[PDB]
Amino acid sequence: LKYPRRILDVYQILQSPIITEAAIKNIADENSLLFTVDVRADKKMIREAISNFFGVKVRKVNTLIRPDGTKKAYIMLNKEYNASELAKKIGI
Amino acid sequence: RWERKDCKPNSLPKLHKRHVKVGDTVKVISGGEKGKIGEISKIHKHNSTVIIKDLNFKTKHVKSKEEGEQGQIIKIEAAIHSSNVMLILKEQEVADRVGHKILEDVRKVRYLIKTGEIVDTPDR
Amino acid sequence: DELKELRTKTNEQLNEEILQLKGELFMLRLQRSARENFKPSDFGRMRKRVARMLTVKREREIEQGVGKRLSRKLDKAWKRSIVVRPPPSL
Amino acid sequence: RRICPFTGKKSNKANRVSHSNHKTKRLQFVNLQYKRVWWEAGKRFVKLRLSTKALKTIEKNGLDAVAKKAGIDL
RNA sequence: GUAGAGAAAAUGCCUCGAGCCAAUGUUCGAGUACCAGGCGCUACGGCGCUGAAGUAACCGAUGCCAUACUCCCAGGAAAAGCUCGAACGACCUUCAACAAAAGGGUACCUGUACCCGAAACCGACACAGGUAGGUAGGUAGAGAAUACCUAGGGGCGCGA
RNA sequence: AGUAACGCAAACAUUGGUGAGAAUCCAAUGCCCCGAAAACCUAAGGGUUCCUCCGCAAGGUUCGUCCACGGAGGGUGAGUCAGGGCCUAAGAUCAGGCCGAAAGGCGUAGUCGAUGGACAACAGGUGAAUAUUCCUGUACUACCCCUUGUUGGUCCCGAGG
RNA sequence: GAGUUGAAAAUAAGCAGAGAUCCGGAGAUUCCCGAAUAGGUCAACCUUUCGAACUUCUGCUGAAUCCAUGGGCAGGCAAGAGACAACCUGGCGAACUGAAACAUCUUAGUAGCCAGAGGAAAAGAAAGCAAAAGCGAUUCCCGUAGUAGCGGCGAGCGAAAUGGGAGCAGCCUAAACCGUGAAAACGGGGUUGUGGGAGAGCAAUACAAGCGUCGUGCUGCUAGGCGAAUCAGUGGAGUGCGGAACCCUAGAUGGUGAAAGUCCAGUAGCCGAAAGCAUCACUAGCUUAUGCUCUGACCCGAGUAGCAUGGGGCACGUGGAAUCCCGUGUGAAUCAGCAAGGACCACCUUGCAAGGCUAAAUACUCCUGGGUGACCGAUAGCGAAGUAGUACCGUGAGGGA
Repeated sequence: LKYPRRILDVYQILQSPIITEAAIKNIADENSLLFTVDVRADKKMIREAISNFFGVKVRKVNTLIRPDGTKKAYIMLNKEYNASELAKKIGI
Repeated sequence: RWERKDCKPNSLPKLHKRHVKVGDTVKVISGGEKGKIGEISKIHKHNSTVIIKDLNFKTKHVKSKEEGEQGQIIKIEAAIHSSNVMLILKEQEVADRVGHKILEDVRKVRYLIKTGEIVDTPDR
Repeated sequence: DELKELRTKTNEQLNEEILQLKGELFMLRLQRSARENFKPSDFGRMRKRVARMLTVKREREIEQGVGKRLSRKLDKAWKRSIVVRPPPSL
Repeated sequence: RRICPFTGKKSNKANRVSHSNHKTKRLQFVNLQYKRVWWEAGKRFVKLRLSTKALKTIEKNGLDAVAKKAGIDL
């Protein structure tokens, strides 16, 4: 049997996008976009909550703890999928 | 101001309980503007403070806009305590004390003690 | 206005209805970023509805008879395997 | 501990009076002692730790009685 | 290789056996970038396009061969990885492993800011104190001193 | 008593700015000082001081438009760098075992414990705050997927190292 | 029974008489560290085949002698492991001090530390006290008595019996002999005392008590409701003041612009519960013991009481030093016996050991509810009337506005 690094419920994994001008530049720059994940997340459980909630295959998940405790996840979407047009259905 | 915050039994503020109800037609009993009918509009149930309309005259001042433009004065009608309001009906135009009855149905309602009128009236 | 339907749902429909609830709630959270502000009216209800589902299931589990420890273990054997699904709304 | 398995013979709290009557504290303790008694019911020795009074007692009263009165074997 | 059974440990014979060891070296990586210098814009930063030569001799290391080597006595850590195989141990090409295409894809948590010969660290102060390690240029010099300077940084936070 | 002092004897000067206010902020031009450093990294420590925009009550031994001070937003991305997922030294804790008024002491196999051993990334770009983390190019390690074969395994084990 | 989404105001939409907010009984969830529990760990983390170790239960069954074993292995179930204000019991147990010094003694077996447990614990049903007269399990208060006594007869320590009250409550086992037995063991008789129990006979024993099965019914607790009676003038406001009414099983309290039975929430009195919990009672089961007598001579808590010796505590400091528990060694009898009656010996009187359990009166407060205060009211009262064990200080224990 295979278990997840931890039981976080999956849905609770992502919380909200980041609406800073820099993240807008990254959407328009790399096929990336930023999420704000709760602290017990992975590159497996974030890499496998976008390829199964937006229908887009993801390339990288560079995630980082943030000086106040919560976590922040740059995701690079594979080039074939283009960032801005995907964020447009999301509202960004 | 801590001396006057809402009082809290374990996460909540005690609500007191007042005879007056919203939409009530009251006479001011004693304080200040004694003897002036009114329609309550808004009950602050933790202090027993009740604003009845068009009576209490507070002349405040308000900075309106962000450039100092306008800021024309507003005249708000502020609180009055609950023990200073009795009930009146236009028919028995007279102050009274509240009461209670269990009418022929199950329900239980107000009953002005000095008259025969019913405070509860219809549900709406 | 009360939910006399969850007690009519069997286990499966109850369960997938839970997941769908959490999804649509994910979307509501998502909307806050782009400020479509109907949420306060009907955000908490969503949240405050999944709880009903969970409560109903536990009572059902209780008549049948399982210890809290056993129930906890059962929950983990279910939390462990679940795949996120897009919400029905598209 | 220094407590006989087969009787709660503890040490004794006793002050040693001197000749000027100067009382120290001098804990005073049993001569419980390493031996290896031959438990017949197994034809075999067991290694015990025995206040001699209890040793005398097993002999007078046999062993297994002492055993159950303290519940010790195996 | 064989002799006391795989494996070294010990024995003897022998091997188109004479070369093995390691930094440098060459080529690709880099027919590339990179670049001094040109011509315009500009709220005087910035960007734009172009863009030549890209080589040799000296000296030299307190990096590198390197636990080379010589000399010493006071005689210098362990256990995993990793390489060979016996009771060829449970298990067996269904669950296995190797040459292998060096072909295709995937790739776990935690730290990363800023100070760090310090005004923010330890001396209670924005304390003429202290704080492991790394890089080490020019002229004169034996030198990591000294003196004057590149790189870079500062003119010490009361003045007249 | 408005008295000593203003924290070393590197050293400031100008023009022009910003502003209600300039010796004290910004930009020039000049002078000057360190340069085995008064430079650039990095372990520890600090822990939000970093960046941007407002602010000047208190703080700064003067001043203040300025700050490491107040307010609001923002920021630190690793398969390869460091640690853990590998190993063990000093030491620690030690099942069972022994000993002891109680707590607890001694002690073996085990388990942790690196300051050490195994193990795989460099150059150039970008940009207000990150870059051996992002981008471009070329690399490397581990596990699968595909082919041919041999069927023979992996452990505990005994050895080299 | 209406308005509401905690503190302070919006903010955003909501919910509610097709019971919202809210108040009670019972539930459910209860991330991570912490006994901490899957393994490690710098706590709130990492690696995880997802789950301690100790009992217990069911199975495998090392060693030697395949014996028998215990140990080990596994699948089990889910009970012990932590916390505490003070009170309590136990173990260890000081010192400054008083003696105008100080070694016996006193502070004191106090403080503290460790170990348990309870709402109380410990003690407890007579091998007791007494004194020619009587008592009758324990535990406390009064009082005898600051007496008797002990004491470098120094400092000082200081009982008890009779007397009065609070509270009352008694039982279960070990033999002796009987029915089993892979010779351990279980079952039943047996438990009291100027001496009972093992032995011998009925006219079909009942009343009495305890407990439990679940079950029934009031009494209270955890929500709550109904609940009497007035206005005017004064002056920023009246509950005061002058005037004029009324209620009172309700002038207890808190508020309300300024103090009031008649303004409000209320109070006397009265009504009230799903459900949970309490203190009792009853309806049906087990269970209750001496209903009686007589003549034998069995057993009547075995390395224990004694003794020697070393002590501790007894109010009693080795003193004539009894009783009371302990270290070392010897080591009785049991009822034509044994222990106590302040060395010991006789006679008499009381009680009969070496097994166990047991409610109350009783000491306590981090606390909860009700009430009271010749108690404080802002350097007082809790250290703390706002993010008070906070800021701050110390490496740390700890200090602390």
